[PDB]
Amino acid sequence: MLLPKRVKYRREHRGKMRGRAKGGTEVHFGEFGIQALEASWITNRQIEAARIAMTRYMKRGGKVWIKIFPSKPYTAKPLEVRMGSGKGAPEGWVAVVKPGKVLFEISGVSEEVAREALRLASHKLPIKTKFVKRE
Amino acid sequence: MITKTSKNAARLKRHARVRAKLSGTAERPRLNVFRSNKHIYAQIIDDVNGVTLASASTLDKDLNVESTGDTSAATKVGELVAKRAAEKGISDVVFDRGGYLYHGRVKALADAAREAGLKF
Amino acid sequence: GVGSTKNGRDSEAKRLGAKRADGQFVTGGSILYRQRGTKIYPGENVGRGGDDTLFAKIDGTVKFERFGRDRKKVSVYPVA
Amino acid sequence: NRLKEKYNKEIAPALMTKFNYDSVMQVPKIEKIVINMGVGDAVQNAKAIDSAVEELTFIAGQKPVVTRAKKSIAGFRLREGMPIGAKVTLRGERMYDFLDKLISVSLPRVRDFRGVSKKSFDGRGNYTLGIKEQLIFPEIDYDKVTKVRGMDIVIVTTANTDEEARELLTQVGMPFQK
Amino acid sequence: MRVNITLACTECGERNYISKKNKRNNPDRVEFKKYCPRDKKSTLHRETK
Amino acid sequence: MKAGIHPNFKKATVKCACGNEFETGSVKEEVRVEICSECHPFYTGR
RNA sequence: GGGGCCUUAGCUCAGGGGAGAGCGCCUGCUCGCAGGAGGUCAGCGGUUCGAUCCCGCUAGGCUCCACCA
RNA sequence: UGGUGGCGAUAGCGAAGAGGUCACACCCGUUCCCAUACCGAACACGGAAGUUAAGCUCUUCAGCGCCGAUGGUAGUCGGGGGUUUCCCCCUGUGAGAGUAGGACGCCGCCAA
RNA sequence: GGGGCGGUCGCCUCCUAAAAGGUAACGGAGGCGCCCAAAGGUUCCCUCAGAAUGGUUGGAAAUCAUUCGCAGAGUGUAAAGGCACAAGGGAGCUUGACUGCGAGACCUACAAGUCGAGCAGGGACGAAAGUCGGGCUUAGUGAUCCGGUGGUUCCGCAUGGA
RNA sequence: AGUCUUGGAGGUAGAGCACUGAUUGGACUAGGGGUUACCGAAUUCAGUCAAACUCCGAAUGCCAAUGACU
Ligand SMILES: [K+]
Ligand SMILES: [K+]
Ligand SMILES: [Mg+2]
Ligand SMILES: [Mg+2]
Ligand SMILES: [Mg+2]
Ligand SMILES: [Mg+2]
Ligand SMILES: [Mg+2]
Ligand SMILES: [Mg+2]
Ligand SMILES: [Mg+2]
Ligand SMILES: [Mg+2]
Ligand SMILES: [Zn+2]
Ligand SMILES: [Zn+2]
Repeated sequence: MLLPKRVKYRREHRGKMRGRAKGGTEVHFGEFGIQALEASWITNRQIEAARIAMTRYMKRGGKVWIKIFPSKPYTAKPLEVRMGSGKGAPEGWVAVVKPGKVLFEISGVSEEVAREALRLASHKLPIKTKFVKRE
Repeated sequence: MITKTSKNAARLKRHARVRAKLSGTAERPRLNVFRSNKHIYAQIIDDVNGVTLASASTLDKDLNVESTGDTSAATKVGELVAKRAAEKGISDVVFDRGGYLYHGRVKALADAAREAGLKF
Repeated sequence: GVGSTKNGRDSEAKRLGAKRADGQFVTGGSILYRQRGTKIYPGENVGRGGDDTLFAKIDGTVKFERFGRDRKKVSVYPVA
Repeated sequence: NRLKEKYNKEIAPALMTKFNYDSVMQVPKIEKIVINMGVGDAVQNAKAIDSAVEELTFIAGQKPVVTRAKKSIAGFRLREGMPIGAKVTLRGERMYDFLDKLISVSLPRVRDFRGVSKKSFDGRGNYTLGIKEQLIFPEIDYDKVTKVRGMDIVIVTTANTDEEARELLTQVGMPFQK
Repeated sequence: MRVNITLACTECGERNYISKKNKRNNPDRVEFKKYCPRDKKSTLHRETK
Repeated sequence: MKAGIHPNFKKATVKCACGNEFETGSVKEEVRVEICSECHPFYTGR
């Protein structure tokens, strides 16, 4: 499960997800990849589920680059409390994904295997995606 | 291997520190002093325009001595710069010691300028 | 039941920054810029106070100017 | 000074011929010698500094500066500013006198002296010599010494390479290990 | 700890100045030459007893 | 040289037990040395 | 769940400058003696040249609250 | 050539050469003025035995640093629309990055 | 975000704060209720962290030496803005950590708070120019009433005193 | 007062990685472990990200000035 070794601030603002991805819009490292069509928070739990899904399908037979890192903390208040009395405790970790961001990249397998591996991963994620290739 | 900066480079750093405060107006121009290994020089400078109004040196022909670059030579320049400045119409000045210590040759030029008309 | 926050403090805002415009006439003593440190330097006929306040020494026109590469200065020039 | 005459008359021409220097001003010379004694036991005894200053005064013929700690370091029980050693700089005449004495008198008195290391150059023509015992200097009276102390002698040259500096020091008479 | 002091002009006696000192650092009565407005000159002022 | 902190540097005659005398700068006027560069077993190669 | 107080050797306890008593245990001894063993100073990261000591979190335990409908 | 200013490193760093008689240096003295938490290193005061090696000055270079458009794009004032954590359209405005290119100094004053 | 209980209450710094200023919440982070007789003033001089290479003790880390080195240090202390013609480091002499003030500004409901050239008195340092009314800047504080102490060409209940 | 024109203060949007944090893969290894890529910090090449990061940096808004038109 991915998380930062440490953070400067444990409680950050949620921020906003306007615009397309700043960088990582092309398949850089690998041969194939999966590109976000929609903005979302991707939790570290979703990344791990997506990672294991694609990795298991390939049968140790190819390399995976996770292009997103869940750096941003999110908080939650305890169950059944009123509003106020300070910000909630840190719960988990999210990567902020905007449209265009390549999430995972694969190499060392065929397009047929890569397509199916990345399909299986796509079903673990809360966003619409498309399969992409290096140009 | 020792590597060491020039004495002029260290002096220019000291001279910058002097010039941070001190500067020459048209009323009260800057009596700059450059001394060398062999010679000593003096310029009365107006910094707002950037013009040397008057000047004197050991390279001038009135100063005729073999021992240039000593205290006795500096007194002769300090007299000449001040008397030439009086013709131009310069009374008040600011002494720019030029990064050098106010001592010996540089002091002797200043003292001779004070003796021979100029007011600082 | 609920906990509490350890935060909730702030100091009074100090109203820093420019107090006269470029091109504006100012009387001698007019504060031109309030600041911590020297975000802007004292230019011609401008003093720097004990708390880094820039103020006009003369009556004249305020001019915020570039000072070398990175720095800025403010000057007051006599009207003529 | 004998070494200063030797330098001007024999060594400087020999170096000029050997390294084929364009001008006399390029010829490697000894610029200064710095002697150093790290008195890290001064943390225990302030008077240990006074002794080391006195001993180094006798050796160098010149009052040394007391070196102070530039940083606090818990492992050495040091606080910044604490007196922890002595250092002197010999230049001009006294430098040649000290060097002549070091080579001709002090170095031979080293117990089981094998010569000085050929490898203690810094890549920039400076030579560093560690001495284990101050008793090698004839100016040190044995009875007065409360504790045996070493010192570091740094010979600073104007040479650009270790070869040039090694040649200069060899011609001066520096007893290098075979 | 650090304490308030009053510096009195040793000529005329007038308590012209207040200041502070660390009493551990400066145990004895501090003395400073300061302008006395009565005498109209710099006089030696001393910490009051 | 500051007045009062430097030992008076004199020319000193160093007398070795082997009969070699050499002028060295020293705070002492005479230095007797049991072993010089000319008689040290290291330098004589024997 | 909220405040508060604790967590040092096997056990009980000393304490910004580098962790000690006494007991247990161990040694050899004529049932008291000599000497030894025993420490992530509860866990963590950071303030510091130094942290058992300050600082903020995190377990575990003890104490007190958890009320009006 | 030396001194001394102004101008955003377009002035810098680096590399490779060239040049000194005078001038500027390095340099050679420490007796004195003065000097170093120790040292004539430096700062001073004195000298001119010789050196362009270094500083300095002049040339060549775009390797690094710097300056830098045009176009496009992001964003966005104003006006609209939608499927509204956001997105789109229109008049206007318009980066950063990247790049063409620029640039190995430009303008004084005084003395020799 | 009912009240109780818990927490908080004034001041400083940052973020939220939407590129002037200002801007809320039991929003997110920290400091303060001092310290310094130099850690103040001035004059003169200076340059830092760390690394590489070499060194008897001595080691990764004490002390040298060399080269590299926009600051990767330092700035009494929180943070921000500043600072290497230094505001950082060193040394000499000092007490301007002055008295009377103050054109004019900033801030501001008021009360307060802030900056200030310049003038006079008498000084400190400096050859002079000049700088100095505490500290790189911004916290380190508390109205009135009442009472104490020192000073005083003021008043003093018939007058002189008190 | 509006608008045009002109000048200015300021660090948001965006962007960027020059600093501070976070962070992915390769290259190459101090060094520490099983003579070894056995694993490796820095370094180096590329790549991500930030309310309390900034080598940068708008639109707007703001403060003015000079006329003009209103
Ligand atoms: K409610
Ligand atoms: K001082
Ligand atoms: Mg604030
Ligand atoms: Mg102040
Ligand atoms: Mg309560
Ligand atoms: Mg705004
Ligand atoms: Mg604002
Ligand atoms: Mg009352
Ligand atoms: Mg009466
Ligand atoms: Mg943004
Ligand atoms: Zn008086
Ligand atoms: Zn002999």
